[PDB]
Amino acid sequence: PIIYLVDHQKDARAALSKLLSPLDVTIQCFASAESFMRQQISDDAIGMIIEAHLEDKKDSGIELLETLVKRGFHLPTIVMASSSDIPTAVRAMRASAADFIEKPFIEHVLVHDVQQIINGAK
Amino acid sequence: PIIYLVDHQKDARAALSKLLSPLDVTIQCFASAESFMRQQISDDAIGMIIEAHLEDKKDSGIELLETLVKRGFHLPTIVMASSSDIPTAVRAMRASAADFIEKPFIEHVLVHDVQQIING
Amino acid sequence: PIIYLVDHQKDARAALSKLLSPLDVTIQCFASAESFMRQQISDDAIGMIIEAHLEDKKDSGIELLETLVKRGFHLPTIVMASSSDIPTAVRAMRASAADFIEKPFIEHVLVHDVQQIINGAK
Repeated sequence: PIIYLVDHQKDARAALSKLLSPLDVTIQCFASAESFMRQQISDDAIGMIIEAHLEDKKDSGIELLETLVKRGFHLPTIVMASSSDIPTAVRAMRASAADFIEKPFIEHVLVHDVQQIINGAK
Repeated sequence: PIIYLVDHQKDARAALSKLLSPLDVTIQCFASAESFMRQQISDDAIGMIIEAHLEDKKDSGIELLETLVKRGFHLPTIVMASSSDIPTAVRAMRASAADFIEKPFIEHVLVHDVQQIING
Repeated sequence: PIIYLVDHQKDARAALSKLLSPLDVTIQCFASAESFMRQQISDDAIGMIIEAHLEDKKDSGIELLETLVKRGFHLPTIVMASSSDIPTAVRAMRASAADFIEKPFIEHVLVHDVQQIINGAK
């Protein structure tokens, strides 16, 4: 079981990976939408975590989600942002995000959201 | 033509530079206000883009603009900020900024302001 | 006199120590709560400066303060945080923080806070 994390913040990829390692899943990370788009989506992928504003480009992470959904890829996605206004949250939900989490986040919220994806997958 | 970019975030400098590359302009970066004050403003320079809170010191980017204005240097300046309250935006405008852009930013908004400086 | 600084951001630690160095106090830094909890609190320590969201984990720095308070340790503490809400600020004040400073911060605000700790310690 693989969950792709797309976030341009090095510390975030590090911190998030550590927090979720003791969960039954592999966290494969990407520093940008461009980098992730070169990735052959694995059949073992069950979910995704995406920073809403990749590289400080407002809503670029959500656009990535919208693009993937448009291309038929339907993986439960958790959208996260350390900066967010109401329209961004709404756009995220309309883009089918399973949840939108503001950062700094509460670890149990994230852990719970991921476990749910893990369980719903099996 | 040159546009000075003063932002303490390395990755940010790179991204903004890359984004503005296709435009008829060269971006010269500086990681801090002091680093910039060690600079004799060139005659080929037509504008600036400054992070409002350099090194987490609130409004320091705007104070740089304010001081530059007092020093006679007048270049259309785009002030950008991720963290921002109303007083900061108002200060930037009072400091003569051509625009105040919140980050995360909308790509074409920055591109448009820069092009407007180029055309000017 | 020593003032402990706990902040996961390498750049912040350097910038804050530089800014405060001129004052009559020595700043000793820590990259994490875990690392600080290993430190034997010196008798010369007169205060602390703690990032509220250590390693992106919401309120983890405030949690640290709460733990110190429960251990009978009472050193005037300045909690600092970027991107925070009311509850976080309220939680830090309840944890007995001497002050709560939003970042980006106004330089003299932090300096005056520290100067105050120095004067009240002698």
